[PDB]
Amino acid sequence: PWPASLAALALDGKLRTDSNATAAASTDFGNITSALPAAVLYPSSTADLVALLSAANSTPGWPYTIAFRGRGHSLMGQAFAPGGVVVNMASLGDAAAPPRINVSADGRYVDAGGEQVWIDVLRASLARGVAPRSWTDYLYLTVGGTLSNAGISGQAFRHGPQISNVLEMDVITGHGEMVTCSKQLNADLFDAVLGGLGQFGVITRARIAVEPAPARARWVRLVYTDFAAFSADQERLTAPRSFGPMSYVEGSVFVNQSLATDLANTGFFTDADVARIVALAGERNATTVYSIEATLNYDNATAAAAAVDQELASVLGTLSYVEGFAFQRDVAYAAFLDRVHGEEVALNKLGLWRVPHPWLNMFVPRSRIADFDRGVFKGILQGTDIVGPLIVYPLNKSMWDDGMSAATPSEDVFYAVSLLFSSVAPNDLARLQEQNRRILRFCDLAGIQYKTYAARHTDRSDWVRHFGAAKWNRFVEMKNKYDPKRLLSPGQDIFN
Ligand SMILES: *Cc1cc2c(cc1C)nc1c(=O)[nH]c(=O)nc-1n2C[C@H](O)[C@H](O)[C@H](O)COP(=O)(O)OP(=O)(O)OC[C@H]1O[C@@H](n2cnc3c(N)ncnc32)[C@H](O)[C@@H]1O
Ligand SMILES: *[C@@H]1O[C@H](CO)[C@@H](O[C@@H]2O[C@H](CO)[C@@H](O)[C@H](O)[C@H]2NC(C)=O)[C@H](O)[C@H]1NC(C)=O
Ligand SMILES: *[C@@H]1O[C@H](CO)[C@@H](O[C@@H]2O[C@H](CO)[C@@H](O)[C@H](O)[C@H]2NC(C)=O)[C@H](O)[C@H]1NC(C)=O
Ligand SMILES: *[C@@H]1O[C@H](CO)[C@@H](O[C@H]2O[C@H](CO)[C@@H](O)[C@H](O)[C@H]2NC(C)=O)[C@H](O)[C@H]1NC(C)=O
Ligand SMILES: O=C(NCc1ccccc1)Nc1ccnc(Cl)c1
Ligand SMILES: *[C@@H]1O[C@H](CO)[C@@H](O)[C@H](O)[C@H]1NC(C)=O
Ligand SMILES: *[C@@H]1O[C@H](CO)[C@@H](O)[C@H](O)[C@H]1NC(C)=O
Repeated sequence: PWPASLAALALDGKLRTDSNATAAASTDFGNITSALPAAVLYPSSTADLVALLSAANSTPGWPYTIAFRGRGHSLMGQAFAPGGVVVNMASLGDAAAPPRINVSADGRYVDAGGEQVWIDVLRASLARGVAPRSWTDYLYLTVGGTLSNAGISGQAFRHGPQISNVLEMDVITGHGEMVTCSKQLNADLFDAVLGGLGQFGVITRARIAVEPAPARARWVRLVYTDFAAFSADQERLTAPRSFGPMSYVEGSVFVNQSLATDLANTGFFTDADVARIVALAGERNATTVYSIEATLNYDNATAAAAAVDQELASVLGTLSYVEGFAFQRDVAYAAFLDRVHGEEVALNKLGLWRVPHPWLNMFVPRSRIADFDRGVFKGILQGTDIVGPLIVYPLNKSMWDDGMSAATPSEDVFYAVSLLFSSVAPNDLARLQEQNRRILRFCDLAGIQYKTYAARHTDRSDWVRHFGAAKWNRFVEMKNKYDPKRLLSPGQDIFN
């Protein structure tokens, strides 16, 4: 027997089973794994979400797991619902009204539907002279999707990840109950969902903190051949003083074998800059080159430009990058934030976007980053042609709420390490997948206590180690409270 509200979804054509629908919801950005769902739900309102979830909760024996597809940027099927129901979240935003993104009247925050993509949140915020303070490097991800992970970029060191910049949320638990939560109301759900990997319920609305939107960003890259100086400077730039003037701090690693190509692919360096850096590398006989990428946000004020030069000159004076290897660009704030979009378009038309992405994303404690550099950047990755950026930058644990579901290393400072390998060559995927296992194995043997990010584990012991025994028990307690039937986001392979 089908509940009335559930059948209604079928009648209205919102609950589809056609091969076209199931196929679209069976693959993701990873392009590595696939799983066809039994049906796809195209909700037009959050009421449709309650119907499905309420049905599953009241219907004994309900065999359909449910996933919430944001934009499917998951790497290993975390958004799939094998033989179940995949909710096409984007459908919640088809209606030209009511709006799915509303900047508060006081301009202190912006309400965004969970299905909304950050690029749109940005545009709707800029319209009101404000903007979220913590981003992701790529803006075509959903609010609910990044919040179910953490949401990190070069601003997280001072504003924390996106999950640390949410005032409250509307969540529909695995029981089918609509619940508004925050640090004051239903905090137990609020904390569980943030970094919760879609295990406790679906986020239909997230209240995102905003700050006055800067007009431009002074964009700089500093080059190093010495990892010690590179990491020391990234830490100096992101160390609590209150923080330094930098609005964003990230870093890149360039292996010597493909130095010129990767430097050119940054879209930042000119061929003249590339030549200088390649020469520098040879002079120092470096097998790896490092680049700090940082920005200084600022407004159109008449003195802004001059003030920026002085602030930047001052900050750079505290650093140790190779003399004369500071490279500057100055762009509109939005242009910087959406800087990766241009890369996607190019790669896609070139047929290099819709390919396997055996990406390795992890958090490495500061005390072992130098060891990671030696074993990975100067070790495992040496002797290979790298297509895709190798991103490395420090984060401050103080800006992360351990009470939430997201797991992080125990040290005060840890690095986000993102090796965005693209299986561009024919069937080069197997090598890359093996390489990532080798990197993780290297870390396990060196005793490096890392945390993976946006990655799913297929073994319970791994998820327990990921969260930590105590934090795991907490995760289970919340799972038993918000999704006892273990139906939500089975693709994470935590309870499925
Ligand atoms: C493809 C990609 C991803 C990416 C990135 C660049 C690219 C090209 N750059 C990132 C960055 O700089 N920083 C960062 O923190 N993440 C970055 N990502 C990774 C991205 O955060 C994850 O892919 C994330 O999953 C969000 O992507 P998306 O919005 O597309 O979500 P999904 O893949 O479809 O789903 C992820 C899991 O979350 C659950 N889910 C999704 N929406 C909801 C809601 N609204 N409520 C509760 N759960 C939700 C799914 O069920 C799934 O388990
Ligand atoms: C954005 O603000 C609008 C107010 O204009 C909200 O619209 C209301 O939404 C509820 C439920 O979603 C409806 O019952 C009302 O009829 C809507 N009123 C209007 C004016 O259309 C909308 O919910 C808000 N969305 C966000 C971002 O939370
Ligand atoms: C960095 O990689 C370059 C290759 O791009 C190495 O240079 C090559 O060295 C071999 C051995 O002498 C020559 O046969 C090639 O012609 C060189 N490539 C060119 C044309 O530049 C370089 O040795 C590597 N540096 C380090 C420290 O590993
Ligand atoms: C330039 O850098 C390379 C790589 O770091 C140095 O390493 C080479 O010499 C080492 C000493 O015998 C060998 O153990 C390495 O295998 C060899 N590099 C490889 C893998 O070919 C090299 O000594 C440096 N140049 C010098 C001598 O200053
Ligand atoms: O994709 C990222 N940057 C995309 C990018 C940045 C700069 C140049 C080119 C691509 N970063 C990132 C971080 C954490 N998790 C994931 Cl899955 C990805
Ligand atoms: C990977 O992408 C290609 C090209 O779109 C597609 O043909 C293939 O089915 C995808 N495989 C997976 C596992 O998604
Ligand atoms: C910054 O200046 C540019 C050009 O003068 C203008 O288009 C933009 O709207 C300004 N930013 C603000 C305050 O919106």
